[PDB]
Amino acid sequence: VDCSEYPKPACTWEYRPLCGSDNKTYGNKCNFCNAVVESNGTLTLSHFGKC
Amino acid sequence: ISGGDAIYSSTGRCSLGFNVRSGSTYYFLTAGHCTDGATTWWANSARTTVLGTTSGSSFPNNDYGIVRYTNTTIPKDGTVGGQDITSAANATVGMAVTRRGSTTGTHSGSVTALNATVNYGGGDVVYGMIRTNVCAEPGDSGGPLYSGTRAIGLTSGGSGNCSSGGTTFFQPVTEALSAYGVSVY
Repeated sequence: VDCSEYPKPACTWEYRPLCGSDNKTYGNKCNFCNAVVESNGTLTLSHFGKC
Repeated sequence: ISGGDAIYSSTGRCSLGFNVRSGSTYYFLTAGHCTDGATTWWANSARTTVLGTTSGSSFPNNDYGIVRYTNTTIPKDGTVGGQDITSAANATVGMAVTRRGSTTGTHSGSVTALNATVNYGGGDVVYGMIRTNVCAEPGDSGGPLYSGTRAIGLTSGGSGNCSSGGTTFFQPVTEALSAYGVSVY
């Protein structure tokens, strides 16, 4: 997963979870990448799938 | 199974929009971004209960897809959860609407604008969208937006979340019904 094209003003809402370094499951890549941006690059990917 | 229930493809999970039909052929509508590249649909995570196969997909530009039921026994309720749906209608600004999705359940709000353009990036732009102040989250895609017994749209995407509030865009269901020559029941 690469969050360079982010942030994006909108995300589709399909569910394909990712597990962030904050132990939160992010519903999809768009959701995850926007949070990475919002965290000013501090959030990272822990693993694919639910946390 | 009815509008708002979970549906699983080989890729992930979305929500069933509305059960529709043409003659004696049953299908269900959902988001085009969910039907894109998906073939078979199942009713459960275990992929043991088959629903049917994708018959059409339109995304980006629009955001709707249709799946033909191949499961002959599963009940196909013309409702959204327990809510009966008896017709389809056009959204209007100020209209009170309700959405149901497989992740967040049922949430209400109002239509705030029409004919909105949503850019999901990478060339994925959808046009003619209904904008609302209703929240939605991953897994809710394709779920129904209704108003009383009237079918209004299919969940496409947006921003925010249900805890802090959000903005969700929906594809007008009338457009999908017309493209496929199907009707709600």
